[PDB]
Amino acid sequence: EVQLVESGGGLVQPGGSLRLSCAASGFTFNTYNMNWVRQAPGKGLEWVSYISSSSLSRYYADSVKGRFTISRDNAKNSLFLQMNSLRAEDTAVYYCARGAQAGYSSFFPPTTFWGQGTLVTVSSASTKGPSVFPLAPSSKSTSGGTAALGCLVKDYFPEPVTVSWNSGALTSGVHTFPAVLQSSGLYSLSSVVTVPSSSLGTQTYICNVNHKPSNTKVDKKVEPKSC
Amino acid sequence: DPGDTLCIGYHANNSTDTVDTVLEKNVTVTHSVNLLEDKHNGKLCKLRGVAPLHLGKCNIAGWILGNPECESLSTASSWSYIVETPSSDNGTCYPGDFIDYEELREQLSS
Amino acid sequence: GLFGAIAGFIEGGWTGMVDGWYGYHHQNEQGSGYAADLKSTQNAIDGITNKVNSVIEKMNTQFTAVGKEFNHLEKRIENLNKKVDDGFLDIWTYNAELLVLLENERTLDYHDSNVKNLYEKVRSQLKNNAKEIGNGCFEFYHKCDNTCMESVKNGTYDYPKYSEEAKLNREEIDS
Amino acid sequence: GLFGAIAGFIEGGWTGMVDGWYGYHHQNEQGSGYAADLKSTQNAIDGITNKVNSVIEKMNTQFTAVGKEFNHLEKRIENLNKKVDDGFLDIWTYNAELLVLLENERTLDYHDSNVKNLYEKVRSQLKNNAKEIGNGCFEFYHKCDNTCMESVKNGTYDYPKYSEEAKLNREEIDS
Amino acid sequence: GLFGAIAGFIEGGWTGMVDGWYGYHHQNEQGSGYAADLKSTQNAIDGITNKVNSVIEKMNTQFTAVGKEFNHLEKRIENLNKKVDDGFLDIWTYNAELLVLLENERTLDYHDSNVKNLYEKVRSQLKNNAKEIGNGCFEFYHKCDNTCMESVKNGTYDYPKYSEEAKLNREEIDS
Amino acid sequence: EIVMTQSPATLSVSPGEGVTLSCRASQSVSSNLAWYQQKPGQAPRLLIYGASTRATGIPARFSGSGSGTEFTLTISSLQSEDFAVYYCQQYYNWPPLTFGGGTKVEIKRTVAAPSVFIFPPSDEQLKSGTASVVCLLNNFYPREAKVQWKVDNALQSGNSQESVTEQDSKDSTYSLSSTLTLSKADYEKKKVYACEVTHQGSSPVTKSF
Amino acid sequence: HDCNTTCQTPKGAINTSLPFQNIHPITIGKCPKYVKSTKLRLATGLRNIPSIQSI
Ligand SMILES: *[C@@H]1O[C@H](CO)[C@@H](O)[C@H](O)[C@H]1NC(C)=O
Ligand SMILES: *[C@@H]1O[C@H](CO)[C@@H](O)[C@H](O)[C@H]1NC(C)=O
Ligand SMILES: *[C@@H]1O[C@H](CO)[C@@H](O)[C@H](O)[C@H]1NC(C)=O
Ligand SMILES: *[C@@H]1O[C@H](CO)[C@@H](O)[C@H](O)[C@H]1NC(C)=O
Repeated sequence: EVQLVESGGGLVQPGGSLRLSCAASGFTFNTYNMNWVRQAPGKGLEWVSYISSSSLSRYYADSVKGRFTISRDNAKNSLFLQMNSLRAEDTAVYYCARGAQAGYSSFFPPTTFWGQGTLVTVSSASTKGPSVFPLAPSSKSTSGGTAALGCLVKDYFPEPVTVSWNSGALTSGVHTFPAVLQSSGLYSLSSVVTVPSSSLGTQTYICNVNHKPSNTKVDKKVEPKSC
Repeated sequence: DPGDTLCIGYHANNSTDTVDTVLEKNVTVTHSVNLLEDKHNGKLCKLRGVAPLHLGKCNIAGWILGNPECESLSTASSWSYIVETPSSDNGTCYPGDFIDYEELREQLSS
Repeated sequence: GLFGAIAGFIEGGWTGMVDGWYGYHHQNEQGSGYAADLKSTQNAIDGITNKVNSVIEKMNTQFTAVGKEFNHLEKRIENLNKKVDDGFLDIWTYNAELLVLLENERTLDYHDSNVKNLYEKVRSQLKNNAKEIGNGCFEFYHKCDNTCMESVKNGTYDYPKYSEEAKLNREEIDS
Repeated sequence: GLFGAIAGFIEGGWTGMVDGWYGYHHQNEQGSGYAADLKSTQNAIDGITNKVNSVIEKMNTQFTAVGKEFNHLEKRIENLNKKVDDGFLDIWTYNAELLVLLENERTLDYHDSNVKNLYEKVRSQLKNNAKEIGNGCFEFYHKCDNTCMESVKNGTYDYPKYSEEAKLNREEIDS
Repeated sequence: GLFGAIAGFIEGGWTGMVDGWYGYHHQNEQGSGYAADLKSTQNAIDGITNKVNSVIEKMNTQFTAVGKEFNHLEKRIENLNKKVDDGFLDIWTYNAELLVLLENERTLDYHDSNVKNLYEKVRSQLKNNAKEIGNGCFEFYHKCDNTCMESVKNGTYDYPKYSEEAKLNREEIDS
Repeated sequence: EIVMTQSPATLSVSPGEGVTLSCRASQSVSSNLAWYQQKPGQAPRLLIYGASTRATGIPARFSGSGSGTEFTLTISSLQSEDFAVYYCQQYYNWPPLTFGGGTKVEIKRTVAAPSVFIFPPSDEQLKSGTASVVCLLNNFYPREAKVQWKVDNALQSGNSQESVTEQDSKDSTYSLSSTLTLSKADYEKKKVYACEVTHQGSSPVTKSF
Repeated sequence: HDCNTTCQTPKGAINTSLPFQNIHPITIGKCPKYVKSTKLRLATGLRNIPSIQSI
């Protein structure tokens, strides 16, 4: 099977440099043209760069010309993308894609098989663990209808975080929202769950936030209010 | 600094026309023409801009002798050819031989 | 085929080339596109049109009524007439079937020759300045803008104008 | 011939190649031998079989008794019948003789084209890695074992896999 | 044409070559002149002579008086006789017209092939020792006197005899 | 460049019927057009190329046709694994290689009203200098909804970043969360808090002040 | 019927410049040659190869 796994993505400050690489397997890499395609969070697909089998032909999008350099090591089945003078708008998932064979261009589309991708984040913010703030259930709901209690995960960097409840026992009705980029350059999301309101008092709920880059692991108890 | 690509190729289309070659049968080609006429208009038309003589229920013998069943036929001064029908049987009503009949049909054909 | 180009070292045709039978495909910084070589295509159209017209117009007949009528005692000449009609039928059917078979092979060969000759003309122009990457394609050792492309497709390519730039890139890449 | 390969730049045929019409001869440390290129040979067999069947099957006749009998006062129609029989004879004899002459030339040309195209396919694969020593032969700039030979005869030759080894040997030998 | 040489990459013919159909033009310190390649020209003369004789000699007829006479009551057989005469006329006119058209194309192609093969033989002999300057011409990287010219026109060119002198001149001029 | 237009961006259909996606070209791209399918968290996958040819492994319910400037991608019987984003792409004139905006195909179901749950700025968040108010919306269809924060009576044309989850696998419903971020010095300086919703199902006016 | 033709056939006239027809062997006029063929199609274009195999 055709396989493309890319690596080298991570966090870089603006104006910094990063070198993505792509490992190709399952086909004759030295005969195929290759492409890089990127996708900003929540946006569409933007083609970045093209390189021919022989490396003689290299093409770039207007917004990366002069800053990105594409290269290829056919002996090592590897594709590379040098990124320099990185701006914030360069934050995206960078996909490695396989095009047509040398001489067969425009017989097959230039992005026929795609890799999983690698995430590149360009910001001045630093790796920071999250602040876990409870969302206490309202004390004026109904006696039979359900109620929702959740955990607020705020001011962490970079993506991503993972949330659960009661060590993974509670799964139904959970709604972990996608994170948002605050104007401070930090991330924040909410993680709610809905439960019967008559179970408040005889059952306790504890979320389990686990931020990987910051090596953070904190559990918080969301109890009802007082007064 | 090293550059771009130029390629040489040839036309293709959505044609399903097939031709036969000496080496291979049913070869799909982008354009073809048909040398065999297989469609007719289903009518008896005028040759050399001249209508034929239609005898109807009579044959040439009945027409040229004046059989009573052919008296209604119009007398045209010229015709390009003669048409009979397979069922056309009104000919020599009194039995006998029409001597050199096929030759006479030839002389009266046009 | 007979000349090795169509369905040969050039595996497939181009649906995206609509203005001619043979042509080029280019790609550079300014984009990519297809264009027919008008000179060779127009020659082929002239030759094929002449070939069709010759096969048709050389058949010129006279006014003739095939049919004959014979009475019941003229059976031998009736069979003689049938023999004549059948003999012409067999001759014309056999010759027509074979002419189409042989001319179709030559027509497909003729198109194959034109594609082959078109490739060879370009290769003789480009020489060291481009690399033969297969499938009827050249990859230049120097950037070739739209104007440079037009020189190749028009047969007015200036080899010495780019020879030194191509030489440096060719010599490094091969080191 | 018409394509310059058979009795051309390849002077003679191989009696030691019994499994096909066109093929290869190799020699390395492990020995030497002959092998037919099955792909091209099978195409030629398909084409030639079709060519033979077309020439034969397009002749379809009806039941017919040629002969006629005429009495001593029917001499003119007897001569007319003779004229018809002789006219068909001359047409069929002339067309049959010429069809065989023309198709034999095309068949020999067709075989010549196939040998020519087979050589050109190999040459386009090997490029710098081998030297053209004449008579339709390549002498490699790198040792080519039985597996390497199979890649060439199968059209799956890996040029970059040997390109640097061939380059060093090519550059020294030419120094 | 079909092989790209006559009216192709060799644009025009030579009025100053009177001793054959295909040949060479040379120029060195000792002068210049034209000479026909006798081997290829004599093969073409043999082939074309055979082609002409085949088209003519395969038509062998018998003694025959075409004409017939019929009285005024024999009109049907008179028209039958006319049908036979007209049918042979149409068959012979059509076949003769097309045979000439098709054989003329093949003859011009045949001459084109010979010129193409002659060029390729020389190119395979000269290899690195000469430069292809276009229009079917080679410009040597070493002085080639009348004796050296005779070796090329006779197919007895000694590549290694001049290979090192050509190599030095080729390597400097390309530096 | 050659610009690719994919209108509309969102199509809501039931599961099991025929959908048709559209893509047009600023100028003719002949047949050098391709179609791709992307699911959240996954790479794009090729479906159609040559504007009509289907890729290896692609089910026969996917088909495409078109030439020149106008193209379509049709799915005859929409299964559950076919709800995703679909992009077209031209490779007739490139570089630049241009894709197109993409079309989201969404599961259509019954109009579901939201259940509005408002949460207080927690006391332990009131020990760091900031406080955030959470306005949770639960299991609503369609997506089109409006959320505002009415503190005492503020319009609040700023603040309140919202976030939407993907359609749930069971009920094909949505969830939204506006988060009201304010500092201590400006939080305790008001004490009557309320959110606002303007969704269908709760169509008449609202469910929170 | 009221129509003009140069070649007449017992099952209807034919309007053609082609050299061959398979309508009927018994004709009157300036006519194509009758043949038993059902298809006489002459290639003018190239072999049509719109797509190639996935490689
Ligand atoms: C004309 O033909 C009919 C039958 O078709 C026959 O009964 C009738 O007697 C004929 N009349 C003549 C020959 O006058
Ligand atoms: C193309 O080549 C012809 C050769 O005769 C020349 O006259 C013409 O000027 C060329 N085209 C351009 C645009 O220069
Ligand atoms: C020979 O080439 C064919 C090309 O389709 C390939 O599939 C096959 O595996 C090759 N043979 C071997 C022994 O690898
Ligand atoms: C020309 O070549 C032939 C090849 O058989 C050779 O015998 C002959 O001696 C050569 N001519 C001269 C003058 O050496």
